[PDB]
Amino acid sequence: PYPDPSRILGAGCFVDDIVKTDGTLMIERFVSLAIDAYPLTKHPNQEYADVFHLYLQYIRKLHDELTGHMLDMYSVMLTNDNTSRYWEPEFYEAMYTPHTVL
Amino acid sequence: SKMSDVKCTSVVLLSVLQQLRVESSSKLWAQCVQLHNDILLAKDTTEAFEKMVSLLSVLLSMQGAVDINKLCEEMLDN
Amino acid sequence: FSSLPSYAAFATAQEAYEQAVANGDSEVVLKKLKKSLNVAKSEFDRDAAMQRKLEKMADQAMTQMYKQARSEDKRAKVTSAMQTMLFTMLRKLDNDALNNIINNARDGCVPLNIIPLTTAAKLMVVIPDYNTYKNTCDGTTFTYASALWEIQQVVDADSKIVQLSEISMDNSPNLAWPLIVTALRAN
Amino acid sequence: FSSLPSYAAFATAQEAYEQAVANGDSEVVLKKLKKSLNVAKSEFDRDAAMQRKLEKMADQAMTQMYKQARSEDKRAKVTSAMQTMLFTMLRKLDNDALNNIINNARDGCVPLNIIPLTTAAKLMVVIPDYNTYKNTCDGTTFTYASALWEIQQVVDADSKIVQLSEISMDNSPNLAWPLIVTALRANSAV
Amino acid sequence: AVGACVLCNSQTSLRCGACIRRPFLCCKCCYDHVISTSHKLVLSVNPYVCNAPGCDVTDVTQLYLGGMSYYCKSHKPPISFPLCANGQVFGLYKNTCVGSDNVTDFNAIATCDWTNAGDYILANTCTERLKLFAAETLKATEETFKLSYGIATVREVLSDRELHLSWEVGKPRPPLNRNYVFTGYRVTKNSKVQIGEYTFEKGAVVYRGTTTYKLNVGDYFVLTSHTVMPLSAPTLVPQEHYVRITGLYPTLNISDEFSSNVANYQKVGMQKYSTLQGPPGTGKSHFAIGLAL
RNA sequence: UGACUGCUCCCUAGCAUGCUACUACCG
RNA sequence: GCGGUAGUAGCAUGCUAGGGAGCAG
Ligand SMILES: [Zn+2]
Ligand SMILES: [Zn+2]
Ligand SMILES: [Zn+2]
Repeated sequence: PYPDPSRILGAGCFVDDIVKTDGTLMIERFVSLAIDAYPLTKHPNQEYADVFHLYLQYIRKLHDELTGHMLDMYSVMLTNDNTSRYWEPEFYEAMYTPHTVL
Repeated sequence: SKMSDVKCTSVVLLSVLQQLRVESSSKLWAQCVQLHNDILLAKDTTEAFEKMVSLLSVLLSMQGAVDINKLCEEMLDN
Repeated sequence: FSSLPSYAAFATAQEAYEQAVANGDSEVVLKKLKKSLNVAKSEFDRDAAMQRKLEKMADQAMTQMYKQARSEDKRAKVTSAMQTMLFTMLRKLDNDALNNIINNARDGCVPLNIIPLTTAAKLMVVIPDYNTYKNTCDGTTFTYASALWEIQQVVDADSKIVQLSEISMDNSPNLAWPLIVTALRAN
Repeated sequence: FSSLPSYAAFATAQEAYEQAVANGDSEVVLKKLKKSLNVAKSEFDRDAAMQRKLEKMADQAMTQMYKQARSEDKRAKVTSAMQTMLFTMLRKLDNDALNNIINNARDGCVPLNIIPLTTAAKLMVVIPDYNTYKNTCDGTTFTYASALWEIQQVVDADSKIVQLSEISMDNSPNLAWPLIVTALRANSAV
Repeated sequence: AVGACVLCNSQTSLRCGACIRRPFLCCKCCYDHVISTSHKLVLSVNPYVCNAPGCDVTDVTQLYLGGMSYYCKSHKPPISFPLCANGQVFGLYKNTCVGSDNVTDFNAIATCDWTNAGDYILANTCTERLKLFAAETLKATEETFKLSYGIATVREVLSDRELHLSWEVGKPRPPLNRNYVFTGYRVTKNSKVQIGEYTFEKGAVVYRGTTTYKLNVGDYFVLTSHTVMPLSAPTLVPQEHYVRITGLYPTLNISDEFSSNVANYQKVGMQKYSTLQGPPGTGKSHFAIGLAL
């Protein structure tokens, strides 16, 4: 199954609450939204896969922003251990393959 | 790209108008809500612009409200 | 993790046992050395992971507190943030009617009601100086919001009607200036 | 964790055994040292584990009983609030008209929809527009539900006072129209 | 939340739990605030206290940072590291901190009852911002020791300017003149009601009328005070004399009725700040108008 | 002012089971 | 010489409890 791309983009761009117009505070919203939008990469039309790719790039940008933006004024140093899984397609491809985890 | 921009601007304008306690006047709030809901359903980009002018006139015709000149000198609106 | 006494003890035991074994020796010495070595090795190996878990947990806690503080800060500047954002997008739109009315309001000529769209209905503005009247009103027609309007009434701060012929360069500065023009939208 | 009952015996045995070892005696004393210290640590093990289990059990019990007490306090206060609300709303029943219509019933039961219709003292009317207004509450006194009511106040959607002299056909488009009219029962209840 | 400790030049989220203005002290700065005196309680974005239900620990020196929370000593899940350790207190800006050489600024002047002359002595032996902290703490102590006296009230009324007055329960009374304006409020059953401004000096209680009043039963008069907010701008501006009379709108005529005005006019021409020491009759009557013209 | 269900992702705490490892006791 | 037992550490698996978020009718 795949949803309407307009619904996913509208969920991305229009939020209730003000604290959700700062992606670094909630990165787990976009992970779920990209989980919902994965099967759009097999569609013959080309923008449909571009939605999923755009979500992955935005997730990576948000993570980089958080790490640098926190290392700068403070002095806390962040690590990128098992975090890169969220901007590669293999984490999302496993949710539509019959093997039932968690 | 010239239509989604005006829809986003209309959403922001309605939020700004709501922040200024406009819904304490039923007629003005009803007119503003009607205009905002009509802009988002538009299909061509001329009716949306005239409705945008009408909606912005509501914010401009409030003397105290905001400072047009300071908000125009902050490397913002010309 | 090379800043704990356990590491020092384990390193000294490792060096001593390694030197003794490389020199070559019997079985009892090896057994005693390993029985005195393994306890120190376990002592080191426990803290080697406990310290890592403590450090990562502290980092996560500082992250969470920074996020909470930033959200609390952000939810307290919404009015100014929204106004600045709105005027930035209004710049980026780049429309002639919007620019016209924004400049007019910035110089002092603001409306008094909602701008109508029909070929009818009344519009009222305030003109505070003679220069704005010179720019906008020329003749008997009115140009506002990239449109054309027809003047039908002029009212002063004293609410007395002023005819159009009266307003002139030197003939004006004896009047209550915040005039109120009421016009209708020309076809 | 340092003054356990077996701690004294364990520490004294360890000290004596290590003093014997430092004395440089034969291997038999070393074997006795090893056996005694092994059994001493073995017996200290359960004495150090069971106590730690028991303390956590006791702490969990304390937490559960505290939360039970808090729940009971909240129940008491909600009971008081409900009682107060009921006894406060009791005091407006108009116990003469209600009694007059209850006694007329053949067994004491009456529909609930006719109690406000025959015993209420105040009436509220919401009017969409002027055409509906001039057909329902025109003038200063009107009739509804086989009773006579007289107007007492008129407000608008913004809750501001409106005088009947300006509710006209010409002045209609200048009002927040969801008007609310308040009246009193004339000759009967208020 | 995020304020500023400036002596150590350290942004902070911490503050002393039991102190004058909830003052802001950085990690090491809060540390030597809590070891040089007794202030064993701090406040952060969230307050430090054991989070198990029913537990109670005011102290911070023995709390631990557990599973995204804080736990304690008497009730101890100790899978953590201590909050107070290694010359610092856990919080943000735990790395970008400097410390204080003068350890006893707060420990000296924020630890007394804010009434000795030593407070003002040290306040004058301060910096601009340190003396700002001083002045704000003087206003705070003024209000916090004014809110420790009674509230006058008229319960049965007499003829105006000669009434009766009972006061409060056990509290003392402040000085007597019109220094303290008795501007309170009236209570009908639960709310506050228009009262006016009054002043009690002579007592049979003779009042002075800042306004004409019709006093009713119970009317209460007392100064109800808020707290002065922190200020964001310096008091005095640093002394920098002007290059020229650039940027001025000069005049042609010269004041003559005032015989000491022209040189001082030129001074204002190139003086940035101007204070003098004078009784009545020192230009306060006419020199202001002289500059105005 | 915020209903009833269903599914999924993330973080922490506890319990149970299994794997490996280090000492010690017993035969 | 092999096994059993008692603690200790790391790792994995499934449930329960708490919190944050996403979609659908
Ligand atoms: Zn303090
Ligand atoms: Zn400091
Ligand atoms: Zn506790």
